Amino acid sequence: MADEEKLPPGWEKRMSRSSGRVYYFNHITNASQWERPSGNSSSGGKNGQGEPARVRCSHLLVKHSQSRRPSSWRQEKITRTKEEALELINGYIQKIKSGEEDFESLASQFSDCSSAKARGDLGAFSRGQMQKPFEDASFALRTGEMSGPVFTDSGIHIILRTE
Repeated sequence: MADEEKLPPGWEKRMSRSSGRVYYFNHITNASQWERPSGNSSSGGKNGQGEPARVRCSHLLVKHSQSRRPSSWRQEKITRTKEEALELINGYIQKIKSGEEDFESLASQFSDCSSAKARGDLGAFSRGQMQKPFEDASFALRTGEMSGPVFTDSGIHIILRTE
């Protein structure tokens, strides 16, 4: 996930190494699209959307004592706790959104969840994915703002958002 495709279920992105309008592929209707996965809003592209009912609202997950198991991907040990949990995030919180750090490295060298080795926990949805209190993040900024510590039924995540 968040490594191969970058769209909802049914439509896949190929990019195609050649200009001339971007096309799409389907399956549920054996029909080839040639416009955009429209249905709820104008996601993807770049910007311009009054009713953003679907975005790449991500949420990094830094393993810690406030998780299912305080185990480091490399260190193999995480004695630290909330004392370095919310802090560890603040260390990057003011750098990634500073156009001086693409959203991926931290996930491919820290994240524990899927984002760990999937360049992204989930990515984008159509309306809802999980934790209701989690969705209350993306729709509260202007892209590339990072929601920061949202505080949910897990510990401490970060909604970077890339759409």
